[PDB]
Amino acid sequence: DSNNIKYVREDAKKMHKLWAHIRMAMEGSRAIKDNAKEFVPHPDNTKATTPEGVARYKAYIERAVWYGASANTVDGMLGQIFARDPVFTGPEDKFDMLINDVDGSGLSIHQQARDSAEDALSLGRGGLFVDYSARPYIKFIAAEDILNWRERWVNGAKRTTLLVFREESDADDDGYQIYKEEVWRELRLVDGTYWQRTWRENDGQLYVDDWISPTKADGSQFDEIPFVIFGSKNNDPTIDMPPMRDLVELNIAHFRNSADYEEACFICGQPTLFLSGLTEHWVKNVLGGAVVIGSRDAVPLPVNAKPELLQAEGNGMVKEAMDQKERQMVALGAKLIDSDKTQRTFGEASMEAAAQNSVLSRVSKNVSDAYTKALRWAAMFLGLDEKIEYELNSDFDINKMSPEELAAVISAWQSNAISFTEMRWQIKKGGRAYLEDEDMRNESEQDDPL
Amino acid sequence: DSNNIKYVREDAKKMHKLWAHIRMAMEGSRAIKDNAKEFVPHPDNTKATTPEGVARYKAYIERAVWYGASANTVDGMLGQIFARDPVFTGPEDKFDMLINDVDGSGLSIHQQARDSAEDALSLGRGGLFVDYSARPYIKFIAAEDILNWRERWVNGAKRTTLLVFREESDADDDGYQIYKEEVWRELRLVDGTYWQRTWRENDGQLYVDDWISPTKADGSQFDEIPFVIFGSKNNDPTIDMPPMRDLVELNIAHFRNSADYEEACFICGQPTLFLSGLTEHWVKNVLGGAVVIGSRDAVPLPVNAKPELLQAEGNGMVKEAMDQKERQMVALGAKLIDSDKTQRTFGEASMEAAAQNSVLSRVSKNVSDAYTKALRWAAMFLGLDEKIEYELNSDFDINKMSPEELAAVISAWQSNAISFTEMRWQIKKGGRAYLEDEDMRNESEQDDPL
Amino acid sequence: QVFNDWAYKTMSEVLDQQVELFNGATRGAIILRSAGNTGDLSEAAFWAKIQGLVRPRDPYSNADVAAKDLRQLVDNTIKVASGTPPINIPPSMLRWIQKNPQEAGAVIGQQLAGDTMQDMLNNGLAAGKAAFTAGGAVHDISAAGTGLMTQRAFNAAQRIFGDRSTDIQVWVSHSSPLFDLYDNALANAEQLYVFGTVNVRADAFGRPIIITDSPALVSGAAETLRHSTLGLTTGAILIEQNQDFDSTVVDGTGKQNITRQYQAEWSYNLGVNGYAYDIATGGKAPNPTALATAANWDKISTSIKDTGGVVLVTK
Amino acid sequence: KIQGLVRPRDPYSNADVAAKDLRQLVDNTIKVASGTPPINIPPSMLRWIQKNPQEAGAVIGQQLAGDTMQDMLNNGLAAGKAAFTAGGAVHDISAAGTGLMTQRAFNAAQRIFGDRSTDIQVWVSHSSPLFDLYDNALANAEQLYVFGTVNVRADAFGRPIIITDSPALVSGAAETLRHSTLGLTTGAILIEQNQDFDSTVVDGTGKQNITRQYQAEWSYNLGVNGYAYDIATGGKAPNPTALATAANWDKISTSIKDTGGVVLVTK
Repeated sequence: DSNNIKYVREDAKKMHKLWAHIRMAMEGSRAIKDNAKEFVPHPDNTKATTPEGVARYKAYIERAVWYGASANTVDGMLGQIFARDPVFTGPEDKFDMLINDVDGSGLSIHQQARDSAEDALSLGRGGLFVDYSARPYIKFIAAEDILNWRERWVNGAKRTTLLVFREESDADDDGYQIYKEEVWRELRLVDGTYWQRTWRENDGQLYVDDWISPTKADGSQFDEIPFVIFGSKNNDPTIDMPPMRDLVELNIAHFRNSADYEEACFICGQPTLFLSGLTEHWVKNVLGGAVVIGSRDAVPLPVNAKPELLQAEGNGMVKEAMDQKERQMVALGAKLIDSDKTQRTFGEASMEAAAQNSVLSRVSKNVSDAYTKALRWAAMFLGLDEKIEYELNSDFDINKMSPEELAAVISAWQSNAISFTEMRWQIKKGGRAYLEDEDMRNESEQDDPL
Repeated sequence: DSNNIKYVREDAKKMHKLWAHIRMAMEGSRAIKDNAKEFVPHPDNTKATTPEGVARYKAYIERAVWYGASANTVDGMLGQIFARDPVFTGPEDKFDMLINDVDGSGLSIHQQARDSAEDALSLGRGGLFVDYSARPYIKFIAAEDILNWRERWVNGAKRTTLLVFREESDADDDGYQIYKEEVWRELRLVDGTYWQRTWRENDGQLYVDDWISPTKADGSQFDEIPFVIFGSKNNDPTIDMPPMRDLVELNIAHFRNSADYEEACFICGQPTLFLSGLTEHWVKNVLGGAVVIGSRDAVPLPVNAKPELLQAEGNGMVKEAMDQKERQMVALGAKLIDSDKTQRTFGEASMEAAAQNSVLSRVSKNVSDAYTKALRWAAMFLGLDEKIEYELNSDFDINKMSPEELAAVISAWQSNAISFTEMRWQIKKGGRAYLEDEDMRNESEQDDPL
Repeated sequence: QVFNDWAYKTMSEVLDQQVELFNGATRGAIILRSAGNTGDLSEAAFWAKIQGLVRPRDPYSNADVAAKDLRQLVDNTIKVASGTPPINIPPSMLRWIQKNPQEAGAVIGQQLAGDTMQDMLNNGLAAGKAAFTAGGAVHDISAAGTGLMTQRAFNAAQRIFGDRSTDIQVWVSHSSPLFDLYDNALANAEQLYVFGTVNVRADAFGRPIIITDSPALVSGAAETLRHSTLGLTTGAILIEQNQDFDSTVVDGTGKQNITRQYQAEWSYNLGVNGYAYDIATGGKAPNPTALATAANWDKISTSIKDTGGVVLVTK
Repeated sequence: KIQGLVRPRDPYSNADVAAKDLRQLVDNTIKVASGTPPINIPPSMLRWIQKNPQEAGAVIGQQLAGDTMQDMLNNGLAAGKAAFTAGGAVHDISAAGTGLMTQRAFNAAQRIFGDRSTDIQVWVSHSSPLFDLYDNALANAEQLYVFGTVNVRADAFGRPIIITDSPALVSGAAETLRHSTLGLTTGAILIEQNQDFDSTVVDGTGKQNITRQYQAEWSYNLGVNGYAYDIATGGKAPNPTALATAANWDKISTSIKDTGGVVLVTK
């Protein structure tokens, strides 16, 4: 802490635990079963100290089952948002390099947008730092990497005068060993001028650089820091709670309930004889410490002997507790699991579609705004056209377009009602065309076969 | 002199507790379990004072599950209200600076509108402040930040004379410690004129600045204090009752019932052998404190001995209490959960849609009026056009427009019965168009490719 | 990648000594480069300065002819091995008041980063002090007046370093000498201070004073309490890691508990400008006492001015 | 905090080394509850003068706000002083020669916290120490000041000196008057308002006039960074004297430098 560049804000310390728990939930069952002591407490602390108790706890966690509805939920929401491709408005040839390789790795801007959507859906936070190397690069900053920021009113206007984000990298030596070189970037804004100083670590080092001011095409430095922090709630420096906390908590509860249920299933799921009313004379003389239970041979027992096959029955209260946990997960969720038993009225869901897709639309719009602002900042680096738009798919419930839908969009385009590009965007959205509108135009200009 | 700039009204002090608890309920499981001390009374105060009692209480709370349907409620309501994008009517290029960065921090007016709508839906309060820097800035005053107001009649009219709100910020030093320094704004109206002071607080003192009279571009100062307070009921200084009260109380009751039910699951959920009619001598002979209970191995019992598994049976009365409370939470109208088993016959949903959407429409109208007023005041500051409007999405249950719906809208535009901008508006609401109508006209004016 | 990140409650006391004393913070006087190397040594050879390269001559008399030869010196860089004691991670027992004990791995990791930083800094400082003592570049101020002077003590050290005193640009010191300097600055017997300039961290020559509470700069108690501040040249002390951090977690289930044990190893090279480690007199893997022991460091550069550093001792 | 984390290692030798454990520590935050004695505000005594009865409530409200601010400030300062005395972070000038405020005393208090002495941000003191400092500066025996810069509130190395006539810092009488100037880092004194503010107005009958009583009661949490309150030695709801006594707190942080706060007894 103190005045070090790596000082982490107190609210980041607020949210680190929840971020780590959500990361465990997304990762799968390996992290959960490795960090089970966080979630599932030992059924007995006195035995938890005892070696037999800790062995019992190891077997107790091993037999448990992790339902894993959280990762499936986030993946489903991602697939709903990222159906087909986002639409980029503006000159494509002037922004072609930004589209194809956003940060010099051959990584398309669409895949980085997908990563942004994933982190905004899971953790509800992220970052898009655009910097100048000549070519602008739009970096991606994880939620736990933004570790400091400030908010000040200057001339009665909200402005961020500081933003510190940690950064990691791989060192190039002659050998093949893998290191982890940590870099700190400090973005400051003094007297309405954007400043940027880089802090480097080598074994815990601080390579301090000069204060430099990146300049636009015409110069004039910058009015605001080229950094945007996006979240589920809004694009604010203030911390936005993740949209996945309730589902993760429900999965944790389901996991501990399943641990108890699996312990019961293993211990008492096997039927047992419980041969009541036996004298040990009988056991030694005829039973001989062994019972043949198959249909071929019959076991004789003395008078007043009541053999009763005993095992726990179904529809247990733990099992139905787990069932209501699953039901609460499905009800308190969006597109997470499918139930083939259940039937739903068509058309009835059209009214609830607005509320069901609430976080989907919120995240799509927030990421679209963040990427639009970053693209505009890169344009100011390159002095390109300012009015550029990056629009993600806000049209959820994507499905193949019906013949009537295609006929309707064609009829609408035949009148001055839908722009031809909009109609082609529709018909690619419905999966009835894949060529670019330009190529289709140049091919269909020539005369028909006949 | 009074020097009580920080004084808070008695009724605001009364509402602080409810506001804080609503914030906690929206926050998630972590906040509730951190303060389950209030919501969950200890089953025994005599044990609650004792140390093993507090250990049992901690183990009791940790197994509880916060259902958290209030957050899902508010999320669904906001998603229905803020679907697509609220429409701004007026000269856009004069007002582009306001629409782009509403408070000079890069956030579009739509995101601040979403934040205000969420604050109105959640705890039924908010505040929009417009001040002069040259550029006007539309502040967003948090519900707890408005800490004083006053209502006095002059010339037989409702006029607000005093209004004090807190403005938060972070101190700008070269170091990395984050202070949290507050400035208090005293908005006062004397003889129909708007005045303003700011109170600052540093180094053990309380600053006072000179009275100023902010003026329009045309001068003539002001007649109304440029501050609007909105809520669920209406735009009044008096507090509007928060809409989440019922859901919050039902969720707290569900949480404590879930605590009780989970304690029952842990303790009495697992079956036990419960060997009756058993002597110590037999146990020490053959049982020896260890009973193998696999299907492979059978164990005997003495004469007139009875084994009986005992576990809590399902459909318990506590479970049915939780079930009725969940059904109540659904019944109060919140779009908090969905149900895959339920099937509704269409033609009746629209019968009561206007009643289910009551608070949504109320909040839409209130926020639209508040932002309209703020935009008018900003225009007065700039001396630009006054006939500007800002309206939110007032038609919920949005969905993809049907081919028949598209054809009907198009035919409506063919006749001089619906405007072209209206047709474009509806087609965009139906998700059947994305680009701006001016770009449409520019493209479609050119001749058909043929 | 960490299983659990550190929360507000998990404010494990990180450290009590400033350990950001590398390169820019110390103007390059103590560097912390990273370069892996094999063996227990890394020596380099450079040509020595010929003593009688230029000689008086008598052209009139042939007389005899002298013979001269050129030698080679050997720089050295010892490798210091460190490690972590086996750490008993609690076996899910510290739970009544703590939220959870499984975050022991994360707390160990963070405290271990801090403590390896402090350990490297302490070993570098102790080795530097021992080497400078071996080189005869120690100034003692314990019998003159109170024990510390305002700037007249620094001038003695630059006097010792000589005509090339300009290249010393950094002073590292304990906090007690700094507070004594403030006390004598706030009490100006010679009226060369004004209230606006009584908080200067320089030494009236442009050399800043960097403050750390490393135990290598303080020893004894009461009347035997001596604070050792040592002035460094550019790149005087070299600390190079070998980027070979190791770790393991073993569950010794038999010994009355699973007993999660945490181990760690790491080694770094340490070398003082102008000096060499006497491995024959010392050891292959020296301990902090072996590093801090004089006569384990041998001066290589012929001129004291080439050897980088000077130690000032005050009570 | 683990004391021994780095150990001199020998790769060429196999030998046993003793293990170490993980400790834990608990912070504390006592809850203090305050209130107001019943206040007679009969409507008759205000209508006789022809005044609005709510004026009495407004007067009580403004005075109550002022006195609540004062009470929390005073209790926080007293608890801070007691905790710093308990933790051993005390420097006395009363014994050393003449006990008056001087920059030397500020430097001596700065001597505590070792290398981390910058974290101290402000000095909170009674008015008398500041005026004694002024009197010292006016006759500058050591030529440190000129008439232009003789008055410096932010005196010690740029740290502000913040003045309040809190009875907690006074703790003295007549000749044996011992003013206490205590320096604070960020977050030194923690005071949370439990927002449980009850304010009832009860009115009665049976007398010649309608009687009214004002009754207000609230609570607020109080704590000091790096220190814990002792319930076994203290009380359930401590009065200010219970807080003000040393040995009722105890330091929990391993190093003083983490426990923000240095108190300086000035006579």
